[PDB]
Parts: sequence; C-alpha cells; structure tokens
Amino acid sequence: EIYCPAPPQIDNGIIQGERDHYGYRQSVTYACNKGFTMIGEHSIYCTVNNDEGEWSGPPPECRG
Amino acid sequence: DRVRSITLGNSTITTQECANVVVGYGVWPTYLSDHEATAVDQPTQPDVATCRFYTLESVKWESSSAGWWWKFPEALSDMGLFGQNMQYHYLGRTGYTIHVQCNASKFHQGCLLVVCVPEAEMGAATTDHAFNHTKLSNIGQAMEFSAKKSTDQTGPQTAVHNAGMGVAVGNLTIFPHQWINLRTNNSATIVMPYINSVPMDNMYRHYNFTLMVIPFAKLEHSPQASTYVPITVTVAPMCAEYNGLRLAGHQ
Amino acid sequence: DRVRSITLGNSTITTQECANVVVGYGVWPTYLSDHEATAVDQPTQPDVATCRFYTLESVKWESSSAGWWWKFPEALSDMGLFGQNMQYHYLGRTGYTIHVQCNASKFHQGCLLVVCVPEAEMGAATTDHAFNHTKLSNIGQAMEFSAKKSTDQTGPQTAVHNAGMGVAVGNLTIFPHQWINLRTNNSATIVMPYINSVPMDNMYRHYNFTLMVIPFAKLEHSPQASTYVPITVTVAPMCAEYNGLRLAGHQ
Amino acid sequence: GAQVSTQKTGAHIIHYTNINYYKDSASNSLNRQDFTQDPSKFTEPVKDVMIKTLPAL
Amino acid sequence: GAQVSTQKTGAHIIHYTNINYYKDSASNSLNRQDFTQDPSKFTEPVKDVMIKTLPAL
Amino acid sequence: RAVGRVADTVASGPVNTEQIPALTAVETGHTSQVVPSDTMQTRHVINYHTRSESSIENFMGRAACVYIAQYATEKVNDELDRYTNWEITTRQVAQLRRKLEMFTYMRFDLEITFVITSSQRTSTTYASDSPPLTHQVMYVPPGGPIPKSYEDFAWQTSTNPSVFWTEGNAPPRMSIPFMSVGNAYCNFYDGWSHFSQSGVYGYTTLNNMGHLYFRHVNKSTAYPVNSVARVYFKPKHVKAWVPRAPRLCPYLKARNVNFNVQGVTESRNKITLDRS
Amino acid sequence: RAVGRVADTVASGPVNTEQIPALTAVETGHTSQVVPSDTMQTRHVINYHTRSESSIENFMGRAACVYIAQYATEKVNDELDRYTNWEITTRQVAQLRRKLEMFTYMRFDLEITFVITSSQRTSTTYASDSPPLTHQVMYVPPGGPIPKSYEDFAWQTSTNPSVFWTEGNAPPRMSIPFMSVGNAYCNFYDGWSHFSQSGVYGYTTLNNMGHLYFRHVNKSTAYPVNSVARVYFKPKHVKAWVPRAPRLCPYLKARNVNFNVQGVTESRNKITLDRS
Amino acid sequence: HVNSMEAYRIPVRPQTSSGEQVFGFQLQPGHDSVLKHTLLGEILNYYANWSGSMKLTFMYCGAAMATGKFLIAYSPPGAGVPGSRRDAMLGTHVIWDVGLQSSCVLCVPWISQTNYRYVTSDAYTDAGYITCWYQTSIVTPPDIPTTSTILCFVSACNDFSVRLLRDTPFITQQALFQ
Ligand SMILES: CCCCCCCCCCCCC/C=C/[C@H](O)[C@H](N)CO
Ligand SMILES: CCCCCCCCCCCCC/C=C/[C@H](O)[C@H](N)CO
Repeated sequence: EIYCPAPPQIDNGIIQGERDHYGYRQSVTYACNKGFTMIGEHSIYCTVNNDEGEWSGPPPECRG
Repeated sequence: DRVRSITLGNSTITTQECANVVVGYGVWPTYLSDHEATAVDQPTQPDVATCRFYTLESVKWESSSAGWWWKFPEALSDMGLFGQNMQYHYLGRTGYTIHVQCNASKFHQGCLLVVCVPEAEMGAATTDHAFNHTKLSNIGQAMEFSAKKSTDQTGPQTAVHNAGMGVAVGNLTIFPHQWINLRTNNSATIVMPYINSVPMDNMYRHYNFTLMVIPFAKLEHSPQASTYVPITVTVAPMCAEYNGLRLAGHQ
Repeated sequence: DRVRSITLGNSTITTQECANVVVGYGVWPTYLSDHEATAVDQPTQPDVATCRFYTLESVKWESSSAGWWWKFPEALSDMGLFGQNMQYHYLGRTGYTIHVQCNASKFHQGCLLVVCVPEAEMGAATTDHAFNHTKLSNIGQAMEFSAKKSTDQTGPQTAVHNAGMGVAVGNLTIFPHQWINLRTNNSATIVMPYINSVPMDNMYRHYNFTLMVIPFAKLEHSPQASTYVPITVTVAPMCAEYNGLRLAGHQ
Repeated sequence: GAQVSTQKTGAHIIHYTNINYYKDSASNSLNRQDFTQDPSKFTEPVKDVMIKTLPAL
Repeated sequence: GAQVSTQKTGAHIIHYTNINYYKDSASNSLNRQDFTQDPSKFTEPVKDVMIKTLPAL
Repeated sequence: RAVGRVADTVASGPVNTEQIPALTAVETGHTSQVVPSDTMQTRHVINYHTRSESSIENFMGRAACVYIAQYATEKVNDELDRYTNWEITTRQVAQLRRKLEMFTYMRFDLEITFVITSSQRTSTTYASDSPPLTHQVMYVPPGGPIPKSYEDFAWQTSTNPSVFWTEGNAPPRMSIPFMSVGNAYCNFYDGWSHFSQSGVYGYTTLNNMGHLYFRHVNKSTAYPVNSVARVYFKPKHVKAWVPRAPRLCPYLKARNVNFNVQGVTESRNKITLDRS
Repeated sequence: RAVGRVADTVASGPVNTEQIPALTAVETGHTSQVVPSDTMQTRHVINYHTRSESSIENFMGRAACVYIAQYATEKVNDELDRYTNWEITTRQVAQLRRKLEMFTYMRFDLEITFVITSSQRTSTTYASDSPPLTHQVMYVPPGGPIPKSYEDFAWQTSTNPSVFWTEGNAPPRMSIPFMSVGNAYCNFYDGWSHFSQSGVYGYTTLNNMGHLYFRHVNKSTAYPVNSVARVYFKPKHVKAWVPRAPRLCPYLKARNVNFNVQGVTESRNKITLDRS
Repeated sequence: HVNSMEAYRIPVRPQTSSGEQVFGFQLQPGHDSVLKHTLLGEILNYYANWSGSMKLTFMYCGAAMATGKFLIAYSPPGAGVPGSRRDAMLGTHVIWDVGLQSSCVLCVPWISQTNYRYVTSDAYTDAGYITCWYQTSIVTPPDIPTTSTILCFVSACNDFSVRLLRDTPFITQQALFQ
C-alpha cells in the first residue's frame, strides 16, 4: 500500500481527527480557529496519479 | 405532469422535476422465453428479494469536475442478494433501471449528460501494457475521468473529451440517455433492457454496459451559495434470473 | 418396490433398500395461503436456488456410540443460498425432507431410531446455570449425546436414555420417524412440513424442530469386518419463502 | 332461541336444554359432546399406502 | 318477547337470549355490539375532495 | 365483510407511473390515506381483525371507582361524623377523569355500585357480639333538604331514592338515566358563571347533579366501627362528541383544570442511533 | 354406529393362505393395524364402549389449582405483605403442568375460580367482633401500572377487570378468551429471546400474560388475619396439536425444563418368570 | 429540549458529505420516548396489543428556494441498527424529493411473525427501527439561513387494531382530589 504524507499543516487552523497514516480517498479536515473567517473550503483528500502520492489541492487560509 | 413514482421491490422513488423515462432502445425488460434460451437447467427467479433500488455512494460535483463512470453489474456486486446470487451462479440475465439524481437550486447552473453505453471497451493509458481489473471498475466507488490525458502505466485512458472508448464524447447520444439540466431537470432515469449477443452470460468476466455521467456545462454558482452539490445514483435490477447453481465464486 | 428416487432442485437421491416415506403428520409441505398469512409484504420464493439436497458431514458409528442430534434450520445455516436468505430476512417458513443414510453389510448388525422432534427444548446439565448457544447446536457439526449423565457447567443434559428433553427415550415414536435396521433397511426418509404456531418466524432465535438419531441396538460385527461405518444426513428444504428484507444479520 | 340436544345415556326425557345467556363465546359451557377422532395421522403417516395383508417390503 | 342474536366468536350454539325485565331503558344491559365507524370526519375534513393519487396542490 | 372488520391489503406490482400516492400536502390539513400497497409490493393477506375493544361502549363500559366515603358509628370530628356526604362529581379520581376528558360532550346512562366495607376501630378491647350493620344511601337532588345530623327526619326518604344494605350480601346496584338539562354532559365549559364575566370559571358551574348521603341505620355499637363506602360508576349506552387531545400533565384540583407545566415527552441523549 | 364408538370384532375362520396380517415392518415407521380376528379365531361381539372420557374437552376440562397466594392484614415482611402478586403462569404446580406438556401447541378458553380462606393469626388473645372481610382481585395486563403498596390509587380498577368477594358466599368465577398473540399457546419454545442467540432460553420469553393482584378491601382488623387465595384454572373449548411424549422425571424450576436423570422404569430382578 | 417547541423540530442543514443520518428512533409506538406521548401514543397506551401498519408523514418547513432529497428507512429487527446509508438502503425505504408537494408518506408496513405486538415492549415482539439519511444534500441559493426544520407526523392506516384494555401508566395520583 502507498501512504499519503502527514502533511505539514496548517496556518491559523486546527486538526480534527488525526490518524498517522493517510491512504486512498481519505480526507483531512481543517477548521480555522475562533477569530478567523474562511477563504474557501475545508477538506482536501489524497489522490493517485503515479505510484507515489499525492495530495489533491492547495491548503486553505483564513483572514480574521 | 412533471411527477413520476417508481416502485420496485420493497422500495420506492419519487421525483418532482422529472423529464421523462427513456426505456432503452424501446424495450421493457422481460424474462427469457422458451425459444431464445440455451441452458437446459431450471432458473431461479427472485422477484422481490433482488429487484429493488440499491443506492450507491454519492459523488461530489466539483467546479473543476470531469466526469464519472460506473460499470454494471460489477458496480452492484456488494449490494444485497444481488451480490450473493452473482456468486452462487454461473450465468445471469437482467435489465436495469438507473436513476441519477442531483438537486442544487434555482441559483446554480450546470448540465450533465447521463448515458448508458453498452460494452464500453476502454483503451489503455500506456499502450503495450495490460491494465488492472480494478482501475476499470472497483466494487462500489465509481471511477473518475481526468481533465487532461492520462499518463498512467496500468490504467485506462481517462481523457473525458475522448470518452475513454476513443470516440468523440458528443457522439454518445445514440446510447439511451438523458440530461440533468439544473435550470429545468432534476433527475434522469433510463430503463435499460438486457443487451447482449448471448441469452445469459457470466456476471464477473463481463460488464454488460457502462453508465457514464459527464458535466458538459460546468457547475458555477455564487461564492456565497452552497459549495457542495452531490450526485447520487440509485440503480435497480429488473426481471433478473440466474442459472447453473454451483459453489461460491469468483476465482 | 424397494426403490425410490427423490429429485429436488438440481440434485437427486436414489435408494435401493428404502422402507417408505413418512410425510410428517400426514401433510405435504405447502406455501402460505392468503388467509393464514400475517405479514403484508411480498415474499421472495426461490424455487430451485434453495430447495435442494444439502448434505451435511458424515458422523462415525462407533461400537460404544450413544446418539447424535441436529437442530434445524440452524444446522443448515452455512449451506448455499439457504444461509444467505436466512441472513437478509427477518421471517422464514419452510418444510424439509430429511434423508439419513447408512449402509454397512449383510454381516453387520444394529438398529437406529431416526426421529424429527418438534421443539425439543433441552434441559441444563448443571441447573441454575444458563447454558451456551453453541453447546446446543453448532453450525455444521451435529452434537453428541453422552452414554451416562452429564456434569457440564454450561451444557445441555446429554444422557441418551432420557432423550435430552426429560422424557423416556422409547416414547419418541409419536414424532414422525423411521428406523435404519441394517438387517433390512438402509436409509430413512422423513418429509416434515412446517410445524409452528405462527405462520412465519425468525430463523436464528428459534429452532423449529430437532433431528435425533439414536442407536438402539448397537453396532456389532466381526473383528475382521469393516471397522468404520459412516452416517450421512442429506436434508433438503421444501416450499421455502422469506419475508421482510433488511440488511444482513444476525446480531 | 333454545337448543335441545341428546343426553349421555347408556346403551342396551333423554334431552336437555341450553340457553346461552352471555353475549360472548368464551362464556359458554364446556363442549363435552365432540367424539370425532382421526388417528391415521399418527398410525399411518406414510406416503405409499401399506395394505395390512400384503407384505410391507 | 324474546330476542336472539349472535355471540362474539373468533373467525377461522352461537346464539344468546336477552329478555328485558325492567320497564325503562336505562335499566338495559350494555350495548357491546355496535361496531359502526366513520373516520372521514377527522381524516378528510376538506371541502374539495382530494384523490390520493393526484397531487394535492 | 362484517362490521368493525379492518380492511385487508390488495396485491400490487412494480409500478412506474405518473401517480404519486406518497407525495401530499399537510398544509391542507388532510391526513394521508396511503395503503401499504401503494409504496411497495405487498401480497394479498386477509385481515380478520375486529375493532371490538375500541368502541365507546367497550371502552368506557368498565366500572371505575370515584369516591372513598368514610363514616363511623361514634362521632369524633366532622370528617368522621355519624353520617357523611359527597357532592356528585366524577373529577375526584385520576383514572376515570382522564377517560371522560378525552371527549368534549358525552351522553351516557350510568349504573352505580357501592362496595361498603366496615372495619373495627382500635380501642382497649374488641370482644363484642355485633348484629350485621345496615347502611342507607340517600340521593338528594339539587335543591333538596339535606340532613343536618343523624336522628333527623330528613332521612325518611319520602320521595328521594334510597337503598338499604345488610352486610354480607351482594353489592347494591341501581341504574341512572341521562340526568342533564342540556343535551350532553359538558366535560369542558370554557366560560364564566355570571353574565358580567365573573364568578367561577370552568365546568364547576355546570356540574349540578346533587349529593349522596351515607349513614348507618343501626343506632349503636358497643365498640365503634369505621365504615368505608366506595362508589363505582360505569357508563353505558354512551355517545361521545368532539374528541379532545388527551391530558399530559397530572391533575391538581377537583374543580379546576389547573396544572403545572412539564415537557412534552421523555428525553433521550442523542437524536440519531449508532450501531453497525 | 354412533360417534366415538369403538369398533367390534368380526367373525373369522381357520385360514391357510398367502395373506400375512401378522408380518410387517417397523422400519417403515408404521404401526400395525392387526385386528384380533386376523391372528386367531374370534366370534362376533358387539362393542358398545364409547371413547367419551378420552377427548381433550373431557380430559382437560377439570379444574386444577395453580397457585397458593398468601397475604395478610398487618405486614410482617414482603412475603406476607398487605397485598401480594402472582405472575400468571401454569407451570408452578406439578399436576396441571404435566397435562399441558402432553401437547406442544394448545388453544383453550379458560375459566378461573378463587377459593379464598381466611384464618386467624396466632396471638396472645383472639376475642373480637369482625365484619366479613372483602377481597379484591385485580388483573393487570402486561405493561400496566402495578400497585406499589396498599392505600394506593392504582387499585381504582379504572379499566382493569376486578372482582370483589364478601366472605361466606359462592366462589367467584370469570371466563377468559384465548389471550395469546400468536395462534396457539406454545407450551414449548425451543429457542432464545434475543436475536444473537442469547438472553433466556425456553418458554419464559413467550409467557407474557400479566399479573394478578390480591388484597383485602377492609382496612383494619383488631387482631390480624392471614388469608390464603387459591386459583383454579380450567380449560374449555380446547384444541391441541403435536402431542409430546409424557414427561418422566419430576420438575425442578417453574421457568426451565431442568431435570435430574433417572432410569426409564422400575427394575425387577430377572427378565424371565418361573412357576409351573 | 422537551421544555420548549424545539422538541418537534428536526433540523437539517447543507452537508459536507452525503449519507449522514438525519434522525433515528426505534419503532415502539407505545413505549419509545419519541412515540409514546403523541396522539398515537396516549390511545395505544390504554391497551396491551396492537396490529396493523402505520404511516410517517413528513413536511419540509424550509425556504421555498431550497432543495433536498432524503431516504427514510424502516428496517425489521433482525440485524440490529443500520449503520450507514448503504446498510439502510437494503430494507424498506422511500426516496423523498422536496418540490412543490412538500410532504412524503413513508408507510411503515406490518411484517411480523405474531398477529399482534405488545404495547409495552417485550423482546419476542420487537418491531424495528426508523431512520432517515441524507440522500444527496441541501442545496440553497445565497441569502438564505442554514438551519431548517422538518416536521414528522405519525398516523395509523386502515388496518390498525388494538386489544386487551388496561389502565394508562401516565396519570397517577396519591390521594383523592378535593
Ligand atoms: C340511590 C342512590 C342513587 C344515586 C343517583 C346518582 C346519579 C347522579 C349521577 C350523575 C351522572 C353524571 C355524572 C357527572 C358527569 C359530568 O358530566 C362530567 N364528569 C363533568 O364533570
Ligand atoms: C379478574 C381476574 C381475571 C384474571 C384474568 C387472567 C387471564 C390470563 C390467563 C392466561 C391463560 C393462559 C395461561 C398460560 C398458559 C401457557 O400457554 C402455557 N402454560 C405455557 O406455560
């Protein structure tokens, strides 16, 4: 099996439900802390394009 | 009117913005007659226990989406007594009723093509390389076309403008189809009879057809609208019968 | 003559020293009529896929043997589509055809009683102690009566002269039975209709009857004869139907 | 609506009278006069009939 | 003036007898055998009839 | 089919049609008439189930106690006098009161049973020879002359109905016609008693059914004995109109509909369920 | 011939034939139908013997006691409280239980009789004048509100059936219809109570017929008295299905079919006999 | 939430993943805390048996521009509680589409081995579970609030029947009222 990265995340947010190993189609979900408003969505997931990796999109950000 | 209600087995489906019902090539699904049949055994015909609306998993319509394809009956292989009668039997003959449903709003826009392609033989991503049997069709998750060409070593060709088979994607409208136009339509339903050159065949080494849905006009809304519209498929077998009871497969 | 042939489903059974057929209490197994039924749903009735001769494992007739008991339908719980229709359904109503077969020679001696006891509620070995649900009936292996009284902490009472239920073992001949007398007989067959006070019931929390075989006159032969005579049971459901399709049990 | 039936007397004024008073049927008297019997379900539970004079085998 | 009506028995000697003794009608027995019902006053109290297969709107 | 026999389910097949028996509108105030054979496939079962135990004669036609009347043979106070009284109202018990406030207007004939059980009062000694005591139950109509005391000649039952009972026998029974002056027994009367919207509020002003006076006919006892008279109403030939919602909160007063507030139902911990 | 009349023996002669009425096969599971006139020479007798006392209505139709309910007038413990209860089951006596476990499925209407016999409790003295005590027997259905104590308003018998009885009269009798929810009274239930094959085993899970609450209506007695209420079931209009073998070993528990082992019969000293 | 009007309000909102559970309760119409105190609860609690099927009529009380789809399922009590929408689609279910008709009637049928079921629940006559799952999602235009409300009504069909009168365990008392 192939395993997705951790990844090094995130600015102004927090992790909900952290398992150490991320596999196929499993999504990370990041809530921004109390005092920051959204820029875009929350949850990205893992993809496969070659035999290694990878993640699907860019990480979110929050303004406040 | 614009309302229709389908009731198969113990489960029913109601719609309120339904265009019509496209009954395949003009054929309602029927049983095998006594002069088209070949197998000399007695078939088992479960009426209510099999023919009902098994719902799949709901896929997400991204704004950058490309399309998705399911492959039947192997996409119905772990649902109910369908996936149990498929193991204990060599043959199998059935028609289907496929109900693709997607509601967003009157402030969203987008248009899907919902087609049922008989025997969509798919070309390889990298040629002179036989691709995997799970990169064509996993058991429950759909599959996804790519936005550009594929460079996989053991997968199919997932460029959506070539529809996987190698034809122009706009020429798919001879296979029995509908559209889900979020301006008017809400749900597309196709009644597909059993299409094969043999009366009954195996269920595991042969995908009788392929349900492809493809967003032609992409999903675009306001940034303050609902940023998650799902697409659920609710497929039901019809007039199913199986033959040649042996031990459980499928090796 | 002394030959009979039963054909159920895709499988047949031939005998050449067969006494007769004991059709329960005079009732051939039938389907549920429209005025005895209670469940308002439509039942699934698999004709050939279920009603066939599932053979169990063959048990060994020792010279010091006591007896064996099976508990139906829970002894047919991992055979074919019977054990799959039992999981995906709340109710279930069926009759059976039980064929116990044992051939040795014309130089062996012995006599079995082959009985089908409706609702053989079994007493505990050690009282004020609820016994286990697998010391009554495992899924495929039969069970065995003991030769003397039992001193188990969580088992049933397996003294064979009291037949488990607490009655005299010779008084079991009102339940529909036969005998396998190795002088004349070879195989015993009982056709048991559906015996219950409800039209359909659950299949897992209720054993509708109990097939007990007991050697009355024990197996004795020469020391130079064949020192291994087996006893095989070949039970087939008849007129089976199930109701209330839900997800797979049985917890 | 009276009912007059036969009393139980020996075999070598022989009537009685029954008026049901209560509106139910659980409130009836006992049904002591049903002597129908069919013992061929337990004595002859066989599929092929066996004449008592012919050999059974 | 006797009255003979039907007892309450189950559905797969079935009569009873009622003599009113007292001159009033408050002195009667209970009227346990009226099973008429009309639930359309509470289920369908509408002015325009609504067929269960047509849309209500 | 016979009367009171519930309907059976007809056969059905796999439909695909423009008929929608499941979609409706509650905004019209119309309860749906969906047969189970409309939304799924059902067989043809035949229901022999009768609705016998649901009718108002089978429902209300069971005798329920309404009062516990206490009296004695030697007066100790005015709660345990030589006689007693009971202003006739069916709102003093909690069981029959809820069965009668399920409908607004009722019209029922009654039959009354008294279960009168004497019991010897505690004292220093108890040994005596006592004749079997006799009880008198007089029904004073609304407006009649009430007995101010025992040994009064208002107990002469000159025109009022009275029953007598020597201990040991069957309990007494008498039947009562529909005794109202309107056309139905108003269980609920949303209004006042005086015309200037004052006085007393509710159904107290409409309950004018009289009194019920109990006494011992036997004059003396060597050691006193406290009797307990329980009254058992039972409606019959009953009609019922305008069904109410059944009462949630338990009662407080025998003339008001006063109540404390409570929740609508018992609370669980989460709205969903979780088990695979 | 009339119904229930046993058959007579026809005449026979000295045969010499290929017909063998005596030779058969038990391996077929068929009991022989050999008339005595088949294996010997018999005359022509006429049997007038009726089978009246063997039918299930004549067999089961005799009243048998099922419980001994003890209660008192002054509470000393919770076994001799001011009231008592009885979870309704016919498996507490040894005589009627064996008559009902001779068939698997029964369907019988019942009629219940109570023989209630008070008896004075031992004390220093006994001299008192006591009114005749009154007993109340309430039948709580499965799920109803049970009375937690005496002087509780659950005894109001608002909807539950209740009988009253003043001592000295005939015993009370009421009839009960076929009260099951299935289609027969399952005497034996070979199965568990929960779906994962656990819980309680046997016919305990199917016996849900309610309770039966006894009490004294009379509030006090100068010196206490212990009453004994015996309940007498009697089946009628009875059907019976799937006959069982009759039980050899005597019972142990009132909910299980637990038993000790014993021999099949009484033992003699030798298999043959000897006398000339 | 029983001491307010928030008891009747089943809340729905736009989701992030489909197939989640809206509500869920056991089908015990005389003993379960959801159903024993309604109009089908107070009349059924006067009895001891009940037969026949029931209804469960819904009503979307959201905005007129919103759009949802739901899957209401009744599963017989064999295999336990359905865990996800894939486990609950196998039993009885009805796919409710929210349109101009703002109601949908799941008619919970009568599947039982006994002719009657007890009101106060025993494990021999257990009756099932009623769930409801997000079929697709809630999709709204802008300038509409998120939290909506679905009202759930219960009724009986024309084959309901009750038996074996008793007294209700809801109205108690200690002393007489004066
Ligand atoms: C010899 C004694 C005879 C006693 C005669 C008493 C008969 C009077 C009983 C009145 C019957 C109706 C009782 C009142 C019911 C009310 O309408 C509702 N409960 C309102 O509270
Ligand atoms: C006023 C008092 C009325 C009392 C009403 C009690 C009636 C209920 C009696 C139930 C009748 C069936 C008794 C149970 C028999 C069982 O089927 C077998 N013995 C199994 O143990």
